[PDB]
Amino acid sequence: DGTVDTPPCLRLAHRTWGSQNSLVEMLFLRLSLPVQFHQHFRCDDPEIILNTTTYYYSVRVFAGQEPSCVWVGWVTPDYHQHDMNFDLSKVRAVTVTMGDEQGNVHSSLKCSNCYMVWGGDFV
Amino acid sequence: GVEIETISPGDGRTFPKKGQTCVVHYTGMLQNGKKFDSSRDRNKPFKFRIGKQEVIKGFEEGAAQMSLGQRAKLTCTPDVAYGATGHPGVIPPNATLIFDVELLNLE
Amino acid sequence: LLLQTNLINYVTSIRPNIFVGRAEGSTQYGKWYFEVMVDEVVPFLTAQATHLRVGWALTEGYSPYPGGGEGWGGNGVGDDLYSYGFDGLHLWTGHVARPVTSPGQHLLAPEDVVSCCLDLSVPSISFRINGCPVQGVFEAFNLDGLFFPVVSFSAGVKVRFLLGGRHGEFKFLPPPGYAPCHEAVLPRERLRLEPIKEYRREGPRGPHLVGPSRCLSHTDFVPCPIVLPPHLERIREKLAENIHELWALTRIEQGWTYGPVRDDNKRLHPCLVNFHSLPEPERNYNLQMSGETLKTLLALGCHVGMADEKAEDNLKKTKLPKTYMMSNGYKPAPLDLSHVRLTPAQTTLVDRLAENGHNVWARDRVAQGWSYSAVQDIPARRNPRLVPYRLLDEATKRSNRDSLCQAVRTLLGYGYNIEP
Amino acid sequence: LMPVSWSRMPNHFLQVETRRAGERLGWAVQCQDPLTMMALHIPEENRC
Repeated sequence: DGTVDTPPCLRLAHRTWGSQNSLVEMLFLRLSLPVQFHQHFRCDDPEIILNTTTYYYSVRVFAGQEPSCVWVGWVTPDYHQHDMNFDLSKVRAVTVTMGDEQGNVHSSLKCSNCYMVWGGDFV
Repeated sequence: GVEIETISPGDGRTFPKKGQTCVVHYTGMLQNGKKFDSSRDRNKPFKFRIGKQEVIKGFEEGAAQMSLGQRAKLTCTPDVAYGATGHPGVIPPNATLIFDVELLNLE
Repeated sequence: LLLQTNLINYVTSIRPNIFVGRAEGSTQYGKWYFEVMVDEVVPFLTAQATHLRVGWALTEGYSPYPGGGEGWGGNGVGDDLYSYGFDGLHLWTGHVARPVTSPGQHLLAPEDVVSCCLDLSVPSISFRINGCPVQGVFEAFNLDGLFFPVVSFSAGVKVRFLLGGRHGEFKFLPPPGYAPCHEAVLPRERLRLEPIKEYRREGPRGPHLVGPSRCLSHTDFVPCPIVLPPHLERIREKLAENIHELWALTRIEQGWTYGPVRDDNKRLHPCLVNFHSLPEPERNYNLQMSGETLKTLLALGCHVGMADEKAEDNLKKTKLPKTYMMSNGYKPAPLDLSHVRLTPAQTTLVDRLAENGHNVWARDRVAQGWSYSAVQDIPARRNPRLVPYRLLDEATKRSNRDSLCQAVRTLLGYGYNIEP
Repeated sequence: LMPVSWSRMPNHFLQVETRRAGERLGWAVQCQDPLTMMALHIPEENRC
């Protein structure tokens, strides 16, 4: 649990980090309960809090952990990419266009499974 | 009001008039694709009368655009089917009704 | 909050043996097209509607397991990001329906024929139904692996394939630049159909359990392959003269005699007399190509020196036979080396020797923009031998191996020892 | 994320059947009898 200052949180550590056949790989860690948007979009102060529809979470990398190999974000349930040489190039993303029969394009929307950022982009 | 996005029409010459049977072999679907009703499994086609106000009206006036043998994925607004109360225990209020209907015969 | 429960159908998919990918060294073409017609389908055999989709899918990741799956299951083409498909009124990719605006649209009736565009230069896949185009493509996707066409079909559906003039018949004109897919078949494999990632196989003895299959790799189409020793240039003329002494008599038994014109049925060969009795590039066809096969001989670490040069002129050549006399009568004596026989370190090396010279040609050939088919396209510069060596068939692999064996077995018969 | 896990072998597979009908038509494939199975949802992650 967190204090009155720090909000509650949960961490994770590494027991066998030193010698005697340690194990270090890439590991893929996601949460357990999803969020889901509504069926149609729009198209401090207590008044704006009772009407706002946006939420916030955060992680904190640790001093001594290299932030060149961290990636945060969100993922869909349909996600089965398991490897060891992962980069942001290795992200499944497919964009689909749609328009009129005379070449008048209307919209081009992109599918994905994950939504990641490179953690090394800020150091 | 509703809209109708058809799948496969049939004769196209006939349309439901007053004083007629209307035998449908429909299924149902909530808006997330989570179905609740299907008359196809129990092998008994739904046989509702025209204009007698016994079916919900989104099914009723949406059936007016149908022809014989026509199969059409229609939809329904919340205001035309169980607006703020819902069917109690089955569907929540303020929810659309995506359907999948096709007419057998006899308009 | 609770576990819902419903019935659902079974489904499966199949593919033909066509695997078109893209890489840096790409021996293939890059844009393809295929048609599949539908002749028999029942919409309702059960309470759930039948499922029938046609499209393209990646190799290593499109793994439809039949029992259950993702979403609600009955997963086929379009249920993930490893496939893209169409069914009559919807584009399917990533288990989300994308509608169309198609003229005369409906789901696939009998006697309805589909056609699909496939491009790898620009990332683009689109469809054309009954000759009419549809309003959407697929782009920005990854390319880590080959591509194959598929049809994902539920129960009670009979469908037919069109591949090319050898097997199928096209009922619509291909678009400009799109080759018929029947020619992308590799020559070692006869074309067929199969299920994707089988584990149960039926058979005599009450089923069959197979493990994982072995697919062709993504960069498996890419081909891949100094100083001059002093006595090597001294033997560069002596080897190429005896090779030309064997080049004459080998073509003499097949028909080619001394003729300064170039033909096969007329059988006119310019070097059917001797090595010095050839024109200057035709002699250099034996000479100047030997500097390339010697610049790679030290690049493989093969230890060889000017050894046993005593009996090179003492142990004589083969006998000029009566049938070895050509139509001009010329018959040089090739220096046969039957006294030196096969050793397994050299026999394993001469496979790695003879593959390397052909394989380095395949890059330099396809550097000009050559592409692959199963038949010959001369004005399209397509050759049925535009693959790396282990991807070839063993008959053609036998052809360019013994041609280099006599270039080495006579030299190893000259005492120039082969070390691995 | 673990890489592998167990599952059940379904007791009946659907009857697929391929052939090649001449050098004009090409290859064909058909099936006739349907097979079905019950399903769960686990609605918070949407995998049956």
